[PDB]
Amino acid sequence: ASAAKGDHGGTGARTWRFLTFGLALPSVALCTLNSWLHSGHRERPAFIPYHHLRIRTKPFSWGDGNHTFFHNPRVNPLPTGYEK
Amino acid sequence: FENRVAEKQKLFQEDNGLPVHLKGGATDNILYRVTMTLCLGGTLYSLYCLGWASFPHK
Amino acid sequence: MFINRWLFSTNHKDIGTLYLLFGAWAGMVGTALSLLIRAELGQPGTLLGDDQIYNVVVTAHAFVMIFFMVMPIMIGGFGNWLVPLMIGAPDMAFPRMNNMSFWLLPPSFLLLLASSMVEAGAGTGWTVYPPLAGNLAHAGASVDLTIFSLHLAGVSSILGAINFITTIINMKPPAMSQYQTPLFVWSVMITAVLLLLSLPVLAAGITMLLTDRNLNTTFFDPAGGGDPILYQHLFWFFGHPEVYILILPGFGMISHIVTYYSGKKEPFGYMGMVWAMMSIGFLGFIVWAHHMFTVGMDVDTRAYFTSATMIIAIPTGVKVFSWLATLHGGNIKWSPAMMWALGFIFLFTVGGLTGIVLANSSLDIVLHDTYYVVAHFHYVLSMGAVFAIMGGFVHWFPLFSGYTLNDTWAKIHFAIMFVGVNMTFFPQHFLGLSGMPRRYSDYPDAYTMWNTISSMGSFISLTAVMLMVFIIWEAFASKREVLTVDLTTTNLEWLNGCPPPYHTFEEPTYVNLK
Amino acid sequence: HYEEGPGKNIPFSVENKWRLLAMMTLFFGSGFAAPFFIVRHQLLKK
Amino acid sequence: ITAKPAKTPTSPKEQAIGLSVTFLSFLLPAGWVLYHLDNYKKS
Amino acid sequence: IKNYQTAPFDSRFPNQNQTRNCWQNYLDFHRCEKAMTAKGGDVSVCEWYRRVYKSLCPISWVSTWDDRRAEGTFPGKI
Amino acid sequence: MAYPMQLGFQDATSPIMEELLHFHDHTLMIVFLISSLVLYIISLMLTTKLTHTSTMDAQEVETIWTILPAIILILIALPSLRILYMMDEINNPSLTVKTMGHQWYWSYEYTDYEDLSFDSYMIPTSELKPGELRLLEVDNRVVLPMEMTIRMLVSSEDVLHSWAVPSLGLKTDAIPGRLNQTTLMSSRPGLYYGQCSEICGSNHSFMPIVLELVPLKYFEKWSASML
Amino acid sequence: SGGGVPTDEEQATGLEREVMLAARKGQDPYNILAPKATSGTKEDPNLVPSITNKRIVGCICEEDNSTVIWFWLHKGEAQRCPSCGTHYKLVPHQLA
Amino acid sequence: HQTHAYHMVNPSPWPLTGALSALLMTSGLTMWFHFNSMTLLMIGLTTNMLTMYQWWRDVIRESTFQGHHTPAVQKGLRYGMILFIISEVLFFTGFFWAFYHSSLAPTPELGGCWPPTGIHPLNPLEVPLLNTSVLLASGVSITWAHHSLMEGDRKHMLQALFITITLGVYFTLLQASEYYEAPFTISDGVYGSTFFVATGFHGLHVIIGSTFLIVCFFRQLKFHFTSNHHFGFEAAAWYWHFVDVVWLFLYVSIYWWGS
Ligand SMILES: CCCCCCCCCCCCCCCCCC(=O)OCC(COC(=O)CCCCCCCCCCCCCCCCC)OC(=O)CCCCCCCCCCCCCCCCC
Ligand code: HEA
Ligand code: HEA
Ligand SMILES: CCCCC/C=C\C/C=C\C/C=C\C/C=C\CCCC(=O)O[C@H](COC(=O)CCCCCCCCCCCCCCCCC)COP(=O)(O)OCCN
Ligand SMILES: CCCCC/C=C\C/C=C\C/C=C\C/C=C\CCCC(=O)O[C@H](COC(=O)CCCCCCCCCCCCCCCCC)COP(=O)(O)OCCN
Ligand SMILES: CCCCCC/C=C\CCCCCCCCCC(=O)O[C@H](COC(=O)CCCCCCCCCCCCCCC)COP(=O)(O)OC[C@@H](O)CO
Ligand SMILES: CCCCCC/C=C\CCCCCCCCCC(=O)O[C@H](COC(=O)CCCCCCCCCCCCCCC)COP(=O)(O)OC[C@@H](O)CO
Ligand SMILES: CCCCCC/C=C\CCCCCCCCCC(=O)O[C@H](COC(=O)CCCCCCCCCCCCCCC)COP(=O)(O)OC[C@@H](O)CO
Ligand SMILES: CCCCCCCCCCO[C@@H]1O[C@H](CO)[C@@H](O[C@H]2O[C@H](CO)[C@@H](O)[C@H](O)[C@H]2O)[C@H](O)[C@H]1O
Ligand SMILES: CCCCCCCCCCO[C@@H]1O[C@H](CO)[C@@H](O[C@H]2O[C@H](CO)[C@@H](O)[C@H](O)[C@H]2O)[C@H](O)[C@H]1O
Ligand SMILES: C[C@H](CCC(=O)O)[C@H]1CC[C@H]2[C@@H]3[C@H](O)C[C@@H]4C[C@H](O)CC[C@]4(C)[C@H]3C[C@H](O)[C@]12C
Ligand SMILES: C[C@H](CCC(=O)O)[C@H]1CC[C@H]2[C@@H]3[C@H](O)C[C@@H]4C[C@H](O)CC[C@]4(C)[C@H]3C[C@H](O)[C@]12C
Ligand SMILES: C[C@H](CCC(=O)O)[C@H]1CC[C@H]2[C@@H]3[C@H](O)C[C@@H]4C[C@H](O)CC[C@]4(C)[C@H]3C[C@H](O)[C@]12C
Ligand SMILES: C[C@H](CCC(=O)O)[C@H]1CC[C@H]2[C@@H]3[C@H](O)C[C@@H]4C[C@H](O)CC[C@]4(C)[C@H]3C[C@H](O)[C@]12C
Ligand code: CUA
Ligand SMILES: [Cu+2]
Ligand SMILES: [Mg+2]
Ligand code: NA
Ligand SMILES: [O-]
Ligand SMILES: [O]
Ligand SMILES: [Zn+2]
Repeated sequence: ASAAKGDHGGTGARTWRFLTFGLALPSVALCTLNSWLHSGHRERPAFIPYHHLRIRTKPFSWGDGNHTFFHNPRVNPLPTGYEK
Repeated sequence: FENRVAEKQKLFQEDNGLPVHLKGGATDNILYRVTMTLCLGGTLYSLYCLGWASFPHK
Repeated sequence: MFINRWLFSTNHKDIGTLYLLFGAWAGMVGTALSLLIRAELGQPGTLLGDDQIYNVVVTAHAFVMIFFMVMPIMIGGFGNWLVPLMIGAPDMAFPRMNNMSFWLLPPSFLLLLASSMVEAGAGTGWTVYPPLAGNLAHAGASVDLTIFSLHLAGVSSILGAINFITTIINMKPPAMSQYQTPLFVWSVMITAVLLLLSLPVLAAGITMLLTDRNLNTTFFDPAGGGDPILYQHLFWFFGHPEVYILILPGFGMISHIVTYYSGKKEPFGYMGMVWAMMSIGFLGFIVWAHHMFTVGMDVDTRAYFTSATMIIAIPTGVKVFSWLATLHGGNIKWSPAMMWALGFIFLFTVGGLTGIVLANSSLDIVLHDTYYVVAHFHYVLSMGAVFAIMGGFVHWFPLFSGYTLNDTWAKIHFAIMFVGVNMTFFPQHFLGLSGMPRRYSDYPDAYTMWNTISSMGSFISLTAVMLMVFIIWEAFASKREVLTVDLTTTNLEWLNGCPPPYHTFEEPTYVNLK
Repeated sequence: HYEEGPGKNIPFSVENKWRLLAMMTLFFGSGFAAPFFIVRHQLLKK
Repeated sequence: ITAKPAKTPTSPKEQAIGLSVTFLSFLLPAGWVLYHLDNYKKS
Repeated sequence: IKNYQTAPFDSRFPNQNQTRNCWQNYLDFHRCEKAMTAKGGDVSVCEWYRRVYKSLCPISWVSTWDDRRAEGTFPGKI
Repeated sequence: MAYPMQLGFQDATSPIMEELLHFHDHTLMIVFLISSLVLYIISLMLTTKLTHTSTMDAQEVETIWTILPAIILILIALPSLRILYMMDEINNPSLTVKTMGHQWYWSYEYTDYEDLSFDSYMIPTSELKPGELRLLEVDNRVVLPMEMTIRMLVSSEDVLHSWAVPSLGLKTDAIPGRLNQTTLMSSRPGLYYGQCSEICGSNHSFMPIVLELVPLKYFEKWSASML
Repeated sequence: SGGGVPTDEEQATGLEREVMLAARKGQDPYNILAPKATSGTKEDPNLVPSITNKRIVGCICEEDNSTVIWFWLHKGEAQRCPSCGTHYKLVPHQLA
Repeated sequence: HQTHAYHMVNPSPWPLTGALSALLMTSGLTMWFHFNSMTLLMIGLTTNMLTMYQWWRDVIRESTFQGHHTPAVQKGLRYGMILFIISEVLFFTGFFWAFYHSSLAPTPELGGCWPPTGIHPLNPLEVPLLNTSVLLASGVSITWAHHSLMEGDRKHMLQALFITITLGVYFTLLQASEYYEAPFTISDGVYGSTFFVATGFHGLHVIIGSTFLIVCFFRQLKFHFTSNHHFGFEAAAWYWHFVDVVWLFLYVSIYWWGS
């Protein structure tokens, strides 16, 4: 395609700055609006002790060896189910 | 800020027979001797650790 | 001076020299591991103990011979020494990065040696297949040390590959086209391209193996929905290109040696030889699953990989016939190097023909994971790669050293090695059809005779390795300085004398555009 | 400037052939011996 | 290829010495380890 | 509809990998046995699936899939 | 089994292994043709004082030695692929047996009617009875009916193994979490030996396979005797 | 538009500057370009600049030849390619 | 004296200290993973950074200050960098292969479905879509940065480059955030494995690219770049587009399709 816009008169610095401020950052703004407006603590999923999840063939070499590195207690159960 | 690039050209083109990694003065020499010391020290330490792991412990 | 010259090098000849010294030493380590293999199998019963310590030795044998002997000598050694001298370049594009390629290898070797010291070592095979290579069947640091050794060597060869490609493309005389570079340079540029595309897939694979062993990933663990077969794809996607990598620089050296000792000004069918090497490079990326004909793939896949594997014979064949056509009408000098090159031409052909037998998925059922496969690959490696290395080494030793070898001694060495490698590997075809498996410390009584002859062959090869160390000593001890070299009008690398000065082509060559 | 010519472009001296024999011996010898010592070491733990 | 005569020629006797030392540097250590294999296993 | 010797050729599973053939017939059984209890009916309509799964599936797999159904950790949709 | 000083394949026990023998003969004939032609042409090039060191023109003979090889590869590919698709053919088997690799022994499951299963371990050398073969004998053989199409399914419960019987032209890898099928058809009764064909740890060399092929009647009573 | 970004003209130094200046005067002291051939006869030889007494010449005798003929050209009388006989004469020096 | 345009590099100790720092990092991970200890890893990481710092320092000394980067040298660096990017493409390909292998043929042990039973995938129209717009936007702003430099415009170059870096940092914080909020882990079987290793390598690449643009920023402040000679910035720009394109393939393959 050709997008739908218009230009191609000259691809110089003014044109790319126009796209930065006129299209690129406004897209970031919309997607930031849509995002922080659809998420507010998602109802935490029920713990079934499935064997193909919470895999522990070897303790992690940090902490108590049983916690992943970005462990979030609100949403990540240990193999024995959720903590506090 | 100001364009001091010409000052540095003069300094780094001085014909003093120093290699490029030493040509910016006393600091270059400090940073070099620290790098080379941590490397040689860390290597002796790793060979010692390797020696320690080659034997079992009960 | 020593430190500045030898630890801090930015000189392609000195780095080349470091590679040859490292390769030679690694070669001693690999020879000793190969005698331990044949000591164990030289009579019925158990010499060392279980298949674990045996397969530690068998695994180390392959890693040392492939990554620490053949690749450093052929690419790092001959490649750094000769490529700039053949294209009139003052050094490599990235001479400081080129030094790091070299210095990554001794650490890489230290880690692999450390892997056999700690625990029970890595008795995995050089394929390092899970789950045997996983954190239950190989608990502890041995396999992890092996993965890290392979990382450092892969980085070494990737950096080397970027250097060689950039040098051969960017640093020729302006008037010189790619179609005016000698075949050794073509051979190294195509090897470098295969390394660049193949090694990062290995790196991905063995990284996924590291995470399965240490971060509780299940890429290869069916418990987590993984598949051990995925590891085989990634490994062989690298693994088959790796064997073409191991032979291409040898094809290049053979083209040079056969041309020189025929007194020809150039090899027969130059553009056909470039065509064949590019075709071998390309076809070698689309055949990997011929290493996987017993894992349970669809018959239509098995038919594709059989057919595609076989087409490689056509371009390889063009190279063999072109070498013979270069001999045609030659003023043949029966030099030590020429003997190495002719042995290569015949023995690589036999190993390639047994490769074509194995290309057949139907037949590979019965020959897979037997000594038939071991015989195939020792024909193309012990008597292909290694023959090219010996031929190149005695040819160009005077260029590197300034000194000559004793030709009579060099011929005695070739004769001993020729008997030894054939007595070692020829009988192994029989062991394989008769169904003796790979990676066995001991065998049923029926297999005794061929294992005894094979093992005896390996002791003759040892005598040759020992005689070579003496032959090198004799040359440096006698100090016969080179005076005069033939055919310098078509062999630029000789044109700055023996040895060439530290800086060659400070003033570039002159070549007219016409 | 670095030294040029036969016996000068190598990190080892070739000035004396018996000192050279001694170096080459330790060099190639240490390499060939290593696997035998590694195997001995594995037998003396297990 | 042509060359000057040896600057420091190597006599037959000197080659015999050098070939002997070369061989013994390969065989003696291996032989020691291999000879004492059973003393190691009995452990 | 019997005289069962062993699981016949199934054109859905024509290749050397037969993992999915064991798996499909095991779901297919326990799905049928469930629907024939939930609609009060004849459980022996499901009998063929049981014969084929018992023929093809390793014991240890069947053991494990059964314990997991009991335990409520069985990942297949029944 | 293999016998002393054997050069070629174990005698065929199935139609497939027979068909492989004939294909190998075909292929090896060509391998001898090519390896001998190259050896002759080498000695040809090296046995004359006559010289011709000036340029030689390539694109005429370059044609010959591209096209001939191509025809030769079709002469190998055709038979190769016929056999390949014949080894996968729609079978209609009478029996399904499962083998499961383990460190370091095979277990076997006959579960068509009853839950028959047993472990199969190598006889140690010290426990061999006179005339029994070192490293090849198992305590519990795999009894199977002769002259019947059997479905063998191969998996493992730990690391990779490979289930091989050369005489019957069989090798199928044992992969945990996977069920690999092969088909087994003995033309004759007897004992037929195989060995673990994938590196699997300490005792990879010491976990062999023995088939006992007997008539259906004897197979039936053995099965019953084994529950 | 502001400025503030130096040019090569202003800020290029060492060999980069040398190559750049020399280029504007249509000259090639650092052999970046393929020299153009003469008739290569005794009276119109190929002129081969060198900063010393000798320089390696590569002669591509016929276009699309894959093999370059290599030889040392010395200060003195014109020399010929051993293969096609075209003439080359070493002219001097200066360059830098 | 030389009459070629190529750079004969001063003997340098950095190749050796890089090689040795590689030994210390790989030994160090072994000591961490097995003998619960980080000392060796800490030293190797330190010697690695000191080496990268002094090596690339000298390259700037050689180029900006000593004028060794003739057009010939510059052609070589272009090739070197394209070749390095190509090698990184093949690295990521292993991770795409692993993902497609697992997802197109879900094993019984997962429940014979993708996503696996028990896995609650992220919504691709939430933060994944915002991540996509942040990186695509940063490709527009770095293009503006490039054209500003070529036209000699110092202020707009720095402004565009600053926006580019801010968007790189934003993407990193959003992804850290997603990592923490996520209801699956790296240990949640092959779904977790493919997810965190593919995206985690990419994330590491975003950080390397951001660092490179920041180095470019400080160099621009100090007037290193001419309107015609700025290969450091070209390489940073090519690397950044690579990081962008790899995210698109991750977004389409893992976030959208494999959910
Ligand atoms: C040339 C190589 C290097 C030279 C250096 C010396 C060493 C190299 C050896 C080199 C001497 C070659 C001798 C040929 C082997 C003859 C066996 C055979 O008929 O093979 C038949 C089959 C199957 O056998 C059968 O099913 C039926 C056999 C019938 C057996 C019944 C009686 C047994 C007779 C006793 C034999 C005792 C064993 C003696 C066998 C010798 C033991 C060492 O075996 C096989 O497939 C094995 C084939 C292996 C494939 C490798 C390719 C070889 C081609 C290149 C060689 C150059 C030839 C060029 C043209 C010819 C010119 C050479
Ligand atoms: C340098 C090393 C090298 C080279 C060059 C080759 C070359 C070839 N190899 Fe080999 N191979 C290995 C090293 C090598 N190999 C290794 C190490 C393994 C084992 C991996 C492991 O450890 O498991 C192996 C394994 C291996 C297998 C797997 C077997 C198994 O594990 O069951 C197969 C199957 O196709 C194979 C095929 C081939 C083919 C078709 C060629 C072709 O390239 C050969 C082509 C050459 C010729 C054909 C001769 C010259 C041609 C002519 C004279 C023309 C006329 C010929 C005809 C018309 C036929 N190889
Ligand atoms: C290039 C690679 C290479 C080379 C050269 C060799 C050489 C030898 N190999 Fe090896 N081998 C492998 C790669 C190699 N091998 C691989 C990949 C496997 C499979 C591993 C596995 O199953 O996991 C294997 C497997 C293997 C087995 C099977 C193990 C088993 O299944 O149990 C055996 C048994 O005999 C064996 C023996 C030998 C012998 C006797 C030599 C002898 O020929 C050795 C003689 C010595 C030399 C050829 C070295 C001489 C050259 C130098 C010393 C360089 C000097 C250079 C200068 C001075 C510049 N090898
Ligand atoms: C499921 C669907 C499946 C469908 C599959 C079908 C097809 C796939 C899609 C595409 C591929 C199709 C064919 C490719 C084949 C060949 C194309 C040949 C084009 C070409 O080669 O043309 C060249 C390059 O064109 C160029 O980049 C382009 C130059 C463009 C100039 C004119 C553009 C005017 C358009 C409007 C301008 C829009 C403004 C853009 C800026 C805003 C952004 C939104 C010409 O270069 P040149 O003369 O040096 O110009 C220099 C002047 N500055
Ligand atoms: C913003 C994103 C970027 C983060 C960067 C900052 C810090 C993290 C540290 C390391 C990341 C670097 C490299 C990537 C390697 C592995 C993938 C890790 C990706 C990751 O960070 O994934 C996390 C896992 O980290 C874990 O456990 C593992 C923790 C890390 C352990 C270190 C791993 C080191 C080994 C890697 C091998 C290196 C070999 C490379 C080869 C080089 C080329 C040859 C996910 O968190 P979780 O709690 O499981 O699930 C979230 C739960 N809500
Ligand atoms: C824990 C797991 C193990 C990790 C092992 C890590 C290995 C080594 C760590 C130490 C490496 C860091 C030190 C910096 C390396 C600098 C490379 C470089 O920047 O080399 C440059 C050229 O390559 C170019 O352009 C483009 C090439 C850029 C190469 C990038 C260098 C980093 C190496 C990483 C390689 C990863 C490969 C990815 C696939 C696995 C410069 O060439 P020089 O010869 O220097 O001089 C040339 C002069 O003319 C310049 O004035
Ligand atoms: C790249 C540009 C050119 C286009 C490439 C096209 C070729 C291949 C990719 C597309 C192929 C997908 C086709 C899928 C259709 C079938 C789905 C499937 O399921 O295939 C699966 C494999 O797919 C998989 O991972 C496939 C994984 C990919 C492996 C191939 C690796 C190639 C990498 C090199 C490319 C480098 C270039 C970089 C591009 C930017 C598994 O096989 P099955 O046999 O089903 O397993 C179950 C059996 O029991 C059934 O008997
Ligand atoms: C926990 C966190 C761990 C993270 C560790 C890693 C961290 C940071 C690495 C960041 C990368 C920074 C690289 C900066 C290089 C600066 C030197 C430079 O840019 O040098 C330039 C040349 O480029 C050149 O060599 C080319 C230089 C190419 C370098 C690009 C390589 C990137 C390497 C990444 C490797 C890792 C890959 C991932 C593997 C896991 C100099 O030429 P010009 O600019 O034209 O200037 C000259 C003008 O002034 C003349 O008037
Ligand atoms: C190719 C490049 C490869 C780069 C590899 C980078 C090396 C990996 C970085 C590891 O970073 C460390 O991880 C530790 C994890 O062990 C953290 O502390 C840990 O240690 C404490 C106890 O051990 C725990 O309580 C903490 O929660 C836990 O985060 C520690 O802060 C952090 O700096
Ligand atoms: C594959 C590589 C192997 C190649 C074959 C090596 C051939 C052997 C030659 C060197 O071996 C020596 O042999 C002696 C045995 O004759 C050993 O001495 C041992 O044997 C003697 C008694 O027989 C004692 O006197 C010694 O003290 C005792 O240590 C000695 O240690 C060993 O070095
Ligand atoms: C030039 C040489 C490098 C030697 C080498 O690479 O092997 C120098 C550079 C810095 C030196 C080191 C540091 O300057 C000082 C350290 C303290 C003592 O002076 C000796 C050890 C010590 C650790 C030094 C050893 C050696 O003399 C080094 C490493
Ligand atoms: C082996 C590989 C799958 C890797 C994996 O399972 O992860 C698959 C993916 C795509 C496959 C190919 C494509 O499906 C296209 C071809 C289909 C033909 O039926 C077989 C050859 C054929 C060329 C295939 C061979 C092989 O099975 C490929 C290459
Ligand atoms: C045309 C091209 C290069 C010519 C040149 O510019 O020198 C040549 C080089 C090698 C040639 C090929 C090789 O000689 C191999 C093949 C030989 C057959 O006779 C024709 C097809 C064949 C595949 C050739 C086609 C074509 O003539 C090639 C590809
Ligand atoms: C200091 C410099 C002016 C040129 C000069 O140094 O001589 C100006 C020009 C562009 C400026 C930057 C860019 O405008 C981007 C940023 C703009 C925001 O207002 C925050 C400061 C911000 C990060 C600026 C910092 C600083 O004032 C810069 C770098
Ligand atoms: Cu089981 Cu080998
Ligand atoms: Cu292959
Ligand atoms: Mg196998
Ligand atoms: Na034995
Ligand atoms: O291969
Ligand atoms: O191969
Ligand atoms: Zn000429």
